[PDB]
Amino acid sequence: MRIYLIGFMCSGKSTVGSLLSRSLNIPFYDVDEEVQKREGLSIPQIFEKKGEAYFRKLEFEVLKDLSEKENVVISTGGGLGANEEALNFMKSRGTTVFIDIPFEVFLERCKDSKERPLLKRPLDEIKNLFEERRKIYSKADIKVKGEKPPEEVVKEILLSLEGNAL
Repeated sequence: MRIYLIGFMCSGKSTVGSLLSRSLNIPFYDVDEEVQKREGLSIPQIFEKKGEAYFRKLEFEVLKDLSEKENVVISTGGGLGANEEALNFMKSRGTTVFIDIPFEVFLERCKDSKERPLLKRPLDEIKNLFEERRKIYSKADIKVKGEKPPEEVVKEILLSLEGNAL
């Protein structure tokens, strides 16, 4: 079984993913972390040395490679999860799970590429992107409330997975 976690960077994908993989006895992997370890460069460092196109294509490649495993929980980056092609690929391999957080939570927890708190960046700079990426995230097989503590979100996912895929 392949389980994909999608949503904004500050939605707890990585943490919930680990807890989830532990309760299902399957390995956990985070695309961005794998992309960096493979290139030996930080994400920022990546679109610098190499263009972003090279990064956007790299993370998709990494996603596919990770998806060779039949049992695994894979957390995705903000953009990758908002990539419909990558999202459709994910559905053809397993269950996609959108850990949804409201705009106010996003604003207080997330940061931009320069690690600056979004709560201090101009609003118009990120409101449209949040609204648009969320429209793609919503296309997920399963959607759970990510405002809750990580352990509670895991129970939500498990309960959803249980009544599922019969």
